[PDB]
Amino acid sequence: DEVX
Amino acid sequence: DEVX
Amino acid sequence: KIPVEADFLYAYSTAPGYYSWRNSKDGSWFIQSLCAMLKQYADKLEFMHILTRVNRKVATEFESFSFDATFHAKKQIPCIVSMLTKELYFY
Amino acid sequence: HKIPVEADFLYAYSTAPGYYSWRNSKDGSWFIQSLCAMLKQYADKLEFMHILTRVNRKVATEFESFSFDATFHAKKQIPCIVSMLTKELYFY
Amino acid sequence: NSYKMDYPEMGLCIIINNKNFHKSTGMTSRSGTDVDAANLRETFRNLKYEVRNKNDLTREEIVELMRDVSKEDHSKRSSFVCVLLSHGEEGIIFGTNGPVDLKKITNFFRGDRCRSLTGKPKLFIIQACRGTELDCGIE
Amino acid sequence: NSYKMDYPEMGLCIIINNKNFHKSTGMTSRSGTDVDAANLRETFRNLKYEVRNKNDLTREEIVELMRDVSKEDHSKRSSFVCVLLSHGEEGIIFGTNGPVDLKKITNFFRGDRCRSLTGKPKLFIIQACRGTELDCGIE
Repeated sequence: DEVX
Repeated sequence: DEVX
Repeated sequence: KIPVEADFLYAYSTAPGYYSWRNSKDGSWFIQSLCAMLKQYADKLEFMHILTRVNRKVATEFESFSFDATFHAKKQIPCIVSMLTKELYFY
Repeated sequence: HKIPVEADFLYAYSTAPGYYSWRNSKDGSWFIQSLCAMLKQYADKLEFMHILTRVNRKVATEFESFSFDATFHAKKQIPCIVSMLTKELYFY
Repeated sequence: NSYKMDYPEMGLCIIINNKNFHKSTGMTSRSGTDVDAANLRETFRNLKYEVRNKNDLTREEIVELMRDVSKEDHSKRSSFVCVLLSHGEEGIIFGTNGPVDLKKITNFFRGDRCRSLTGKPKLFIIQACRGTELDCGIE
Repeated sequence: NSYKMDYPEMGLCIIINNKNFHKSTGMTSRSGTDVDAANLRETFRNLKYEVRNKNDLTREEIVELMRDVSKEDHSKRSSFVCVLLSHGEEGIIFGTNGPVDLKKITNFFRGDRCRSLTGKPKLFIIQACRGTELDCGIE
């Protein structure tokens, strides 16, 4: 899970 | 007619 | 778990950055239309569809009248902001 | 007989105002995953706002962040439907 | 699926009607807003909401009201409705004596802060400006 | 009432897929966005939209693209769809080389600037951050  |  | 910002609905009278209009005798365009559409459709339509009809009413049936040319012949579109996770019916 | 120049716009945001948006490096972003899934499933049965509402519930209930960074772990996300539409939208 | 709307009560309907503002703010009277507040009152009365009309609240009065409402027990209520009728800015609603952040108001009712409303629809109806841009429209 | 959706065409579907960014932005590669762009392409293809995929567009290219699309003739199209897949901020989308105002992109399609889309639904799907706040959730 990554963030934008 | 007036604005808020 | 669910988000803490979930299940919110913000029914704005106008689009972001824009003026909101009000008639001195009839009341504001948005609240006029909101009550009308609620009165007519709250037992038939889902809330988002009611607000959509509120949108078309404010957008098509209202235009500002002012002696000040700066404030005359202006329009308004409401702004539905839904963080709801289910459909909403008032019945 | 005029309409607002800002009318008939719909902004489907992946996340609430001010918030991070989450993406899985292999599965893709939570929002787009759910949007395509719900569209594929309901585009011939539901109005677009109701589809997006189901997109909201999918992202809200079925996703939780996993991160090695403890600051970013076990976080949630709610999408944000912003409608300036004046009519109902059906894809059929 | 749809929100459970067959709780014992439909919920509160909090109408904050700001018409008159302190001269220190220089803000004008919002003529016609009483027509709004009364029509809202009637509409939501028919929707079986527990309506509470509030008139000319200060920025401090609004905060404490929304806070106290958030600490009520909405356990047997289906939903929550708040209507704001005042002057505004982007993200800002005006009390009679000054500005209030909308976020601060809404944050009282977040899922983790108002446990008795978690999973229930929280509706905020805002009649106020969001800036000073004019929509000139198109044919 | 409902939007008229039986024009000859359903409309355009513009998918802007930004995965790799210039070193000056400090933005990380957005792994997994290709899965999104392909899934969107199939989804809206099946909805009978004229899908156009764009990959790694600069801030200038995005603006010029949206301008060119807005100056197309949408007379026999029912709607318009734009999907933005990139890094973002509140009101901001990132081209591979820097930020773009969302307002600047959307303003091309306003009722008075894009007549062939007037009265037709203009959908903007944005997958990007809107700030740096985290939702810790509630059970």
